[PDB]
Amino acid sequence: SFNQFVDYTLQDIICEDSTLIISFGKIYVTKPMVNESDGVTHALYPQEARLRNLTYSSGLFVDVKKKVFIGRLPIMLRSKNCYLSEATESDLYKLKECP
Amino acid sequence: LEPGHAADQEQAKLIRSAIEHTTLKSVTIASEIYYDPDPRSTVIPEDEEIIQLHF
Amino acid sequence: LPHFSKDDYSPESKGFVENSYLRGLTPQEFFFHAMGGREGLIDTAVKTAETGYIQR
Amino acid sequence: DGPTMREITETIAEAKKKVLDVTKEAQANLLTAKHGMTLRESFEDNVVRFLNEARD
Amino acid sequence: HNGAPHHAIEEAESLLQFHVATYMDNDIAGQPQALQKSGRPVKSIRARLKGKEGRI
Amino acid sequence: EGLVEYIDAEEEESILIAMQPEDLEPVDPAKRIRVSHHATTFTHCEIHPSMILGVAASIIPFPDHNQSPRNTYQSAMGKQAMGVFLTN
Amino acid sequence: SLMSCISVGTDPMPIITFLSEWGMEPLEDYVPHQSPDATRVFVNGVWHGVHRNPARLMETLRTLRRKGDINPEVSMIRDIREKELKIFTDAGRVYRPL
Amino acid sequence: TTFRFCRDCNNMLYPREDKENNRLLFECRTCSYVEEAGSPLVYRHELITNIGETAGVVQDIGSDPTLPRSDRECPKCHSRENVFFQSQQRRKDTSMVLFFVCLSCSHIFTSDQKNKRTQ
Amino acid sequence: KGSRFISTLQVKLYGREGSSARTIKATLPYIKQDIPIVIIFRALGIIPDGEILEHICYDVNDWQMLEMLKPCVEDGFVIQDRETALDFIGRRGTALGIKKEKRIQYAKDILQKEFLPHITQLEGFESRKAFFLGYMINRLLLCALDRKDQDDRDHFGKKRLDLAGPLLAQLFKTLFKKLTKDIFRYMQRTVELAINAKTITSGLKYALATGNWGEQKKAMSSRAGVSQVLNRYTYSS
Amino acid sequence: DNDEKLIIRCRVVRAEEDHMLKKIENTMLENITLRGVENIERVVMMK
Amino acid sequence: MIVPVRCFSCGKVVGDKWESYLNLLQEDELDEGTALSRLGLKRYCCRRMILTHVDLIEKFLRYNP
Ligand SMILES: [Zn+2]
Ligand SMILES: [Zn+2]
Ligand SMILES: [Zn+2]
Repeated sequence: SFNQFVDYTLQDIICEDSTLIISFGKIYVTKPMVNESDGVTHALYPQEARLRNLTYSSGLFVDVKKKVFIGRLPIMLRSKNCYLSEATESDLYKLKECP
Repeated sequence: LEPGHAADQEQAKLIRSAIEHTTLKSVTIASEIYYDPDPRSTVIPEDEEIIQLHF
Repeated sequence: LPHFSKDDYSPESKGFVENSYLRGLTPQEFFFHAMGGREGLIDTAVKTAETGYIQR
Repeated sequence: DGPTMREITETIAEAKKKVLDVTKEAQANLLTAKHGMTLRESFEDNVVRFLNEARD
Repeated sequence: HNGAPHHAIEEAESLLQFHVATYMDNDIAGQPQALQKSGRPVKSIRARLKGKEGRI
Repeated sequence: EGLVEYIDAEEEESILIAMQPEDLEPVDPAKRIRVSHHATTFTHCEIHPSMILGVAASIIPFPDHNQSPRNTYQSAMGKQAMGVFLTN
Repeated sequence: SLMSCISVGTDPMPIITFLSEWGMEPLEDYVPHQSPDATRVFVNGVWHGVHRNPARLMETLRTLRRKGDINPEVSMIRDIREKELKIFTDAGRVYRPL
Repeated sequence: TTFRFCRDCNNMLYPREDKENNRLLFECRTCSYVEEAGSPLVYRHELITNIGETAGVVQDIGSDPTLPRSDRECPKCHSRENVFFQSQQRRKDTSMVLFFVCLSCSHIFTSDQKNKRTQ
Repeated sequence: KGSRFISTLQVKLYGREGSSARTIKATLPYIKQDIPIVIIFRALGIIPDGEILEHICYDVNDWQMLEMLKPCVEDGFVIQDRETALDFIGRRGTALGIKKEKRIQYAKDILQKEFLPHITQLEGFESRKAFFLGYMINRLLLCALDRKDQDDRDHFGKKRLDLAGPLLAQLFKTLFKKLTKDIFRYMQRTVELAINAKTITSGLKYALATGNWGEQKKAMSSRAGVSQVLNRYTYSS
Repeated sequence: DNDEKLIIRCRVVRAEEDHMLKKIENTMLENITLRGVENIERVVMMK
Repeated sequence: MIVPVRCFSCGKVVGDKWESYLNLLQEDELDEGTALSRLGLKRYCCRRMILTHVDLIEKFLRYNP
């Protein structure tokens, strides 16, 4: 459900109200990341999210014409847009995530 | 029922008939508007005995 | 249930458990058992609320 | 014991045969509806009574 | 005290009656409920006496 | 290859299902009995009737032998049982 | 239950084009007084049309769903009494395999 | 009750007396159209209706997987195979008659024995 | 797919069993009174009456539907033209409108874009809508005559389940519309960049954090209990 | 009663009768009691 | 986590024989009953105490730290 949402329904929501009288064509979902004060953004993993209370979200970038960061979508775990999806057992275990 | 007649059944069924509410909606198959123009002759070819017995 | 053809008024189709808890329930019987069971449970869950209000 | 289970199955089967006969009579509508009850509810009351009697 | 248009004073009187009303009772029939700054209904004295959670 | 098909509640309306993958298509007194197959027109069959049960209810040994309210109380209490919730 | 899943949802447009191409006439041309019997074909609840051979149509749709041309998500129900053939592709529908 | 619409106006036809002919003429008053009543009936209600119980019969009803088969003898072709169903109409009062569609001839016959019905 | 528009439409058979005045009517969005069905068909375009009764009762031999429809066509004769029917939806619209302007257009919009949006939003054709209203009336009539199942509200074929996909879809729809309004207001203020991304971020974060599934915190009708803390007491839980 | 099929033929005594005739039939059907007492839906004889 | 040190019921030491049980199961390819009996558990309390163990220590151990 979340996968089909992030793949198709997000694009559909953007495209229904692209136009305005400034038009939005395409939306990119990046991998989860953290924008930390007085620092540089880095990849954020679920274990670090839980341990530092960080919301586990990824920025949504939309192109605009006459890329802007419209916001952050929290990512359901083991979805198609997380680090643990393309993870084997030892990958999870190195990442401190139980299979 | 009445004391001296409680053991009876004729009175019991009689009073069942006398108290049981009866409405035409239960008993009529079909109450319908028909056209019969004349009194002496009826359009329905089978109905005639109704007016023969009247006559 | 989907497993009985329509117009099936037999006891097996209409909730009659044929056999005991020692002996076990066929899955239709177990589902009808569950339906009766949560009928009972919901009935107590509402009767307690009613009876509490009446008592008060 | 085995004889008791055998005879229990016999009573349940007899009740089922009785319910089937009642059903067939209803399907051929030779059954008069009970006073104060329609034919559907009459058939259902007969069936539930016979199943309860069998279980008892 | 200042100029009295008699319609803006009517509006302010309506507002102050509404405010006293929601202050003393938040269950008016066919009128919007007073909302607090946070958007939830504001807790009136009727409400503080009203229900099971109420005072009585 | 069309060996398994998905049926929802609405499509369940117009299909006759077989219970046992082999028994209804074509006795020891304590052995399991079944309503005879007077229908030769089955369209689907259960993979296994046990799968009607959910996650908490399928932990139970012999739910059919249980009473159904006890199966419900177990399904509530197993969530509260103590164990290893995760290996991390 | 254990073997129970929810439809993500699919676009019905392939099913409408197929229904058009396989003989489901449009709804404008439906003329009930000439046509006393004809299945009403619905897709996602929209009465898209009518069809004069529900058996052949339903067999075709079934075979396509098994072979995988049509998504196994979509559910198709032929009600012979009401003479309807309803197709549902929308999300949120609960289904189990068999 | 039979009912018919005014020609090339397509609107229902009210009844009106013709005492001069002492006859029933359906007249459309939207357009000055009049026609003799085909049947004396002008209305129908059927407080109990004997129709619709067999509604849903089609040519391929016998091939419905969902119905229950039966082994009853068809009166005409003496074919054993049928599909049987209850009255499609429902009432608390309606009896539990079974209607048998013969797959061979698609003919409806009843489980009752006192009264024979062709449909 | 979008706009989250639940155009509820009711169709009621006013009267009671054994009453003579058995009048079928129907509701429209933003209309205050149940328009008679014959007037709705007039508005949609079926000026003729036999066409209406054919769109309702498919089997002409089955007189019972026409018999129960007789009061409807009797009392709906007060309109006999499409423009008049749209205009009657206009008189009940009551949007300070004139016989031609702002009122027939309101009725046209109501009967086109708001009456059964799922059938078709397009301008081209409205015979679909008439046929579907006829089907719906037929189903109501059959239930009135006890010839068909009254739908059980508890049947899973008729129920659906919004999972994480549809629910987040709803939230993102409202949050994005709020963002579009904000940027539009900013562009207007630019009479002679600058997008509040926290509008989409923090709102969605709240809606997941508290379970209040609402477009904004201010709405108390958010239907709480959507998102809950994952109960990791045990694996089965 | 001896006739295999029994009917009632009812007539209005001596214009515009057809319009109110349906209301007359309506009242003469529901609001007419042949025997009994009003509200007495069903009555059963037990021992 | 690890095999219990002692049988809960009788108190027989069963932590001695976990790896012997695994070896008899894997190397010798003996069924569960034969492996337990050859390990010398006669009481079904001890027998379930070894038979029902889950070696969760392995899963917990072979994380990083
Ligand atoms: Zn005309
Ligand atoms: Zn035959
Ligand atoms: Zn021990």
